[PDB]
Amino acid sequence: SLSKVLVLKSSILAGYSQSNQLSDYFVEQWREKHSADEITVRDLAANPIPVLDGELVGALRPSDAPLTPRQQEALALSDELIAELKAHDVIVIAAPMYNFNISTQLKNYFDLVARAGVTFRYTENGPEGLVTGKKAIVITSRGGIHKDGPTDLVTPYLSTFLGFIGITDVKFVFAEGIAYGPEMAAKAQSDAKAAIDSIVSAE
Amino acid sequence: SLSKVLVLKSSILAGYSQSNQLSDYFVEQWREKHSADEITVRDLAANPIPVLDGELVGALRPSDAPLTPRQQEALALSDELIAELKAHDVIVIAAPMYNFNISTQLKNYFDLVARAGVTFRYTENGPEGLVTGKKAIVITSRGGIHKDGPTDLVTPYLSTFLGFIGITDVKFVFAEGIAYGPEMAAKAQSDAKAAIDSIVSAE
Repeated sequence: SLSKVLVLKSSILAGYSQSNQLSDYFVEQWREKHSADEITVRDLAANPIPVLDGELVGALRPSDAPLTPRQQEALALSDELIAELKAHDVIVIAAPMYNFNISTQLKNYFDLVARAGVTFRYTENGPEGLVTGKKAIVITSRGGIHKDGPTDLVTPYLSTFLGFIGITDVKFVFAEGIAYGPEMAAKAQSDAKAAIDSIVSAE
Repeated sequence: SLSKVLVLKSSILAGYSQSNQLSDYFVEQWREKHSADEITVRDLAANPIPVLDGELVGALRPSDAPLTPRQQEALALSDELIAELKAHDVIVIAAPMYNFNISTQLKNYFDLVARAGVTFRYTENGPEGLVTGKKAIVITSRGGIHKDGPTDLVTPYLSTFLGFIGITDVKFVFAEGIAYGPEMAAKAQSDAKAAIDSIVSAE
């Protein structure tokens, strides 16, 4: 029952990142319960994905016409990212909330992963995700408290995007109130870790 | 009763942009009803705002320590953007939806505009927006149909962010179903223009 785990980091705070610390904790725990499982880590901040502009979007378009140097690189990077995703069973996504949105580092990743005929396709029954049979875990950190409130659009958003490409089995792990100080940050760390333990012990 | 109008473009489709076409229509109409009003246009795609990373975020932090060359530029750009925003009465925001989110070109803009002590401040009564007395209009284009549905997080998101910095008076103009073909795109153009007319004729 061994499997492959993919971990995506999108925080811009590096070593001070609350979500990266929780991600490391996740890896450590999974490694302990499953010493045979393969674990791949991609830090979207340390290894930044380019912004999707008017030129790169052309690489995502299935065409016959020649591609510019940037488009060729964007296409190669896109294929690499998608192949990586499809090659893993458990997808861990560290998604901090910045200005009520996900980090741009993660957004750039999504913009290169979503492409017709590869991660989703059109059918007479509507869109259909091609990245299937996956189990995702989102570790979303916030400075304030938004959980189950109208100011939390990151959660429903992540759920909508992941579902669109096929990833419908998504578990959320929250770490809020970080901005209130080290006391609250520690509490959030603890609560989030317990949530990770139950997930790691459940499978 | 003359005023200044700011128009922000964030589409990556350039001349093929549905939202930029509606924005131009808006400008043309406002110019007709108010020939004395000043109109400023900033294309966030043609003149791209940098991504907020671990280094630039330091420029948004009110500190005494020396700033790196990038931080100094980011800070100068941030001040310019904020001063521009505060200098106008009517803010028109072209916000296309890409992969269920706003365009990264617009996101980068927001990440440099939101900063404590400038566009918002902390008080014993909670956060408070500093960009006040403004009237905003959002022209959001979509390939599919999400209006009033659970797949539209861009609207509540834009409303949350703009409100956070003080802009609470926001009117929305939708243009959906673009992806269904030129027939629907034209219908959306027409419907959105009527909505713009009522706004321009109302004030």
